[PDB]
Amino acid sequence: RKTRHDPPAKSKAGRVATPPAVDPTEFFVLTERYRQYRQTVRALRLEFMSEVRKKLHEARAGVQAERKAQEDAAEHR
Amino acid sequence: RAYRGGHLTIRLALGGCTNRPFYRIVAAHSKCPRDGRFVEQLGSYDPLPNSHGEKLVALNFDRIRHWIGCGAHLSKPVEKLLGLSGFYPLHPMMITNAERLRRKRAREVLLASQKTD
Amino acid sequence: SPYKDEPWKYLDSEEYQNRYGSRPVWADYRRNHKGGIPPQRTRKMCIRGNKVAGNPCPICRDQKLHVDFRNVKLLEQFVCAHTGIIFHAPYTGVCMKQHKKLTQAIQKARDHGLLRYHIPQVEPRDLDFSTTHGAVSSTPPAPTLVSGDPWYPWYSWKQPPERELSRLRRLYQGRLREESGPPPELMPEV
Amino acid sequence: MARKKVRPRLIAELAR
Amino acid sequence: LTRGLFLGLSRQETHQQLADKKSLHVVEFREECGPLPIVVASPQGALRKDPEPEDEVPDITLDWEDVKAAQGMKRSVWSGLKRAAT
Amino acid sequence: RKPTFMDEEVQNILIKMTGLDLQKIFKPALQELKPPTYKLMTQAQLEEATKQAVEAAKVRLKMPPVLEERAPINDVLAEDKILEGTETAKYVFTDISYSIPHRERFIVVREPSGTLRKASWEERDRMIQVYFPREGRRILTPVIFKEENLQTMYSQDQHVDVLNLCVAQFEPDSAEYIKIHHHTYEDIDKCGKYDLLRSTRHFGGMAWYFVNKKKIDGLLIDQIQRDLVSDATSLVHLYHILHPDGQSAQEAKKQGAEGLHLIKVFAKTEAQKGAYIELTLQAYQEAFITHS
Amino acid sequence: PMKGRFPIRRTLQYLGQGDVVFKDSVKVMTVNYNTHGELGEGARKFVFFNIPQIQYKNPWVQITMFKNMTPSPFLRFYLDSGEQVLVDVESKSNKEIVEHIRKILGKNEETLEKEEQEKKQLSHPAHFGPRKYCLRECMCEVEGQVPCPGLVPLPKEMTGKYKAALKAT
RNA sequence: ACAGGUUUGGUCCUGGCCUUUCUAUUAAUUCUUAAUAAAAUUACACAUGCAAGUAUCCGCGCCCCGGUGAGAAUGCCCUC
Ligand code: FES
Ligand SMILES: [K+]
Ligand SMILES: [Mg+2]
Ligand SMILES: [Mg+2]
Ligand SMILES: [Mg+2]
Ligand SMILES: [Mg+2]
Ligand SMILES: [Mg+2]
Ligand SMILES: [Mg+2]
Ligand SMILES: [Mg+2]
Ligand SMILES: [Mg+2]
Ligand SMILES: [Mg+2]
Ligand SMILES: [Mg+2]
Ligand SMILES: [Mg+2]
Ligand SMILES: [Zn+2]
Repeated sequence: RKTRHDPPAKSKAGRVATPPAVDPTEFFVLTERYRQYRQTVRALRLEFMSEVRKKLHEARAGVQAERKAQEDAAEHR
Repeated sequence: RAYRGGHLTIRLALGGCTNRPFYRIVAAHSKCPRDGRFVEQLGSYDPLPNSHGEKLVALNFDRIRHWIGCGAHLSKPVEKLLGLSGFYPLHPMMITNAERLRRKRAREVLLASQKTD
Repeated sequence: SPYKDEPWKYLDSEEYQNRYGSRPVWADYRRNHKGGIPPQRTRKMCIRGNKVAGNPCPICRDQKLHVDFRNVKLLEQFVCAHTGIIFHAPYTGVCMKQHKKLTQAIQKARDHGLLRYHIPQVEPRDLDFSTTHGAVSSTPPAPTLVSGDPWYPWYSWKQPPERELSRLRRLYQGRLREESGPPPELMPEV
Repeated sequence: MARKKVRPRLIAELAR
Repeated sequence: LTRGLFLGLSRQETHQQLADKKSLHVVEFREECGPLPIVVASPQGALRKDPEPEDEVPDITLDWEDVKAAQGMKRSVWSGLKRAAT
Repeated sequence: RKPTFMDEEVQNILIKMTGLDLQKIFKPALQELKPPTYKLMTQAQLEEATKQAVEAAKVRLKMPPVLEERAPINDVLAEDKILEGTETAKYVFTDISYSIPHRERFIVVREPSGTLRKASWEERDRMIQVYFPREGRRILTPVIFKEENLQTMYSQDQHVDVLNLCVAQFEPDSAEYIKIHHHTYEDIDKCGKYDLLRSTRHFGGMAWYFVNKKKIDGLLIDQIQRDLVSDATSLVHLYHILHPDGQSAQEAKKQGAEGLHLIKVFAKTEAQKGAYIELTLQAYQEAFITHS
Repeated sequence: PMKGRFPIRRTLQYLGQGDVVFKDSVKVMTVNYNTHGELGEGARKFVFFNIPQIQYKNPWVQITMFKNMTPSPFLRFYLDSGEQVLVDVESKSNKEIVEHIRKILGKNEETLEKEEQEKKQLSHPAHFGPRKYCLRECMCEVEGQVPCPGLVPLPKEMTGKYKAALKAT
């Protein structure tokens, strides 16, 4: 792949882009599906985010963690 | 390797020999190569049907939602693969391709019948 | 040779007893090599076309012997009685092509029960045999499943309002493409 | 990471 | 080599002789037979009721070649070669 | 309160029913042989070594669990008619995780018709093996379990190996496991090869099968001919527990006898062919008196 | 090994059969013993036999020897929180010291077995890759799946060379 | 290493070289077809074409992938 400092090609120096044709009925329906699809995934993403917080919090200062900490301390004494 | 930036992504890593593809569901940094170093391997995806006519897919569901929970992006094919399993809703592009197939097939049926008559 | 009907007939025949006797076939065969250490790989094949290549291997020197899964006495001579492992090619001296035939035949024979081999005792796969969990038991149907409605409202095709279509045509004027109606419900077969 | 043969490069800082 | 081999083999000690000079049973633990204590020889005559003194660290002379092979350090290109029949 | 295979009463009866033969249970197998290890032991230490083998034998004699036929799985999680002809094959998704037991894993198949349905037992077990392999399990059904191949092993009195192969390959509650075990139990009954599975851990399975099929005539004759009487009456005692509402069990409450007369109770009450049982028991009695 | 008084103690098995695992809080172990007197028999034999076993299982724990500085042999342990554990041995034998140490600061049997149990899940059997880290290397090593084209050649209908020819024709 | 050849008129001992085994490159002689893997003189000088665009302007990306083993006893593991 090219780098930042190399010069570009000569033949493909005039064109910029050529967007394809747009179907009016199809595009609007597809846009509607994406808007609902992104919203649904975002809620799932936030739901998974809260699950990670719950799992991490229980591993740090969970009830079983205090039981383990007190048991070893009591055994050591 | 030390990269400037990049985002954690779950993608498919190609494998196997020629004419026999085999994708591994893996989670790696976006700026690393396709077959480069990865964090954790999740599952596998066999693209070719076996003697039973089945395309086996493996998913590490509890670990998959762990990486998504911490902010891991998903590529186009993994979302379609997860959409089929039912872990995620059907991708909008999956449905549109289905609808396009029906219309093309309907045109093919009509075109053949018109020539027949 | 008139022995394809029953390959094991030759083993029970008097001709085999007269020549080889109690000892295995490969007992009297010695392989000529370059020195003290024999090469780790024997001849690939000694029956090339219609020409016998020098001193034949124990199997390719008498064509009446057939390598099949039916006969076990012949295949037993190539399997250790105590260790229960298949002898490698240098141990016997057979050519590599027949060695591959022996391995496949022995493996096939063990799959048909014609030859004995070790079967270790295996514990049951699962610790608790419970079918109560919902992974194996049927789950209650979804409210959208019994009704027949799609799982999500946007899965189906809905006709957009005409006002939105006019807006899109104005925005994408010049590069507009022909529109289409609702997709067919069922696709016929060609 | 470091070694005992580190050379104090200065041109890189000068260019920056 | 010939004299050394016969001298060593003629000096071999059997299980029965070992049992007689120790007045204790000798038990063979076959690896493929599991923990089954197979008895191969019994001391004829009086049987000693005193068990052998158990030493925590035995004092035996080991050969460096035997230990090297046991630990998996002999990687020669001649030890594991496939040879002809016996 | 119907009797079950895991009850202590049936287990204790079957533990002493199969006996304990150290020579047969510890048989030198066809594996990579290694040189033996020798050590010196006294008379007291020999008994300690012997009892350790007995404890190991008991653990090695853990009878495999026996259950009934599992119910088929027919569940549809969702239906999608938009994907009727999008793909030709069917996708199988397996949840893999070292912490989740295999009985709780989700195996879901996407049929080409667009229906999200759970995987059947036949394919669920195959998928588990592929991603969680273990020794002795073939992904596809081996040819050895065909009817033609079983007769070849049965002609070679390979009944013990067939049972050990079946438990390793198939799931104990599966349909194939049941029919193979029943076929093996039926064949040994016809040929009277009960001596093969004396010290085998699979002896509990055939004894339980016989006590539920009311076929004890063949087994009782062999035990008497082996001069094993103290355990023979236990099998009759097991029959009464499994079938209390019967004429034979009623006679035991009526007569209230003990010893060999318990067999005589069953011989003249529910035994299909009691002539052989009574004559053999008579043959045992006269022989035992002569020996004593 | 030929040289040495007890060559058996310099093999991998002897170094690996000693089961004394210190807790994560133990850093320094100091052992003082005398080279004369019958009372120091337990201490000297402990140094001569068990110390290599202890160090092998605790590579990160410093072990230092001091001879003929204190008339009464003893062991001193330094914890991470600055706590000092003093163990007095004047008549205890070789075996007694190891059992005494294993209880005051050694790890429990349940802790060791659960530690390695959690380590097993790292090498998950369901993964694919190199033999050193995963069991299988490719999906073709699974019975039923399409085999590798190197071993069994693939049918012509599936070869990409045939697929491209018909598309261009 | 299961070892073998070779000192001497001759034996024993000590002690080198070499044979027998496997992998890679080049060359010689020879050569029918298919599949898969791999493709390697040179950190020497380079003709020509191509390898970074996308996008309603802003912006984002532009040795990241890829390439090489020159340099440095560089390093491996590990703490932060
Ligand atoms: S190694 Fe699996 S396809 Fe070749
Ligand atoms: K020499
Ligand atoms: Mg460049
Ligand atoms: Mg490739
Ligand atoms: Mg750093
Ligand atoms: Mg000389
Ligand atoms: Mg000379
Ligand atoms: Mg060349
Ligand atoms: Mg080619
Ligand atoms: Mg590179
Ligand atoms: Mg170079
Ligand atoms: Mg260099
Ligand atoms: Mg330098
Ligand atoms: Zn041949």
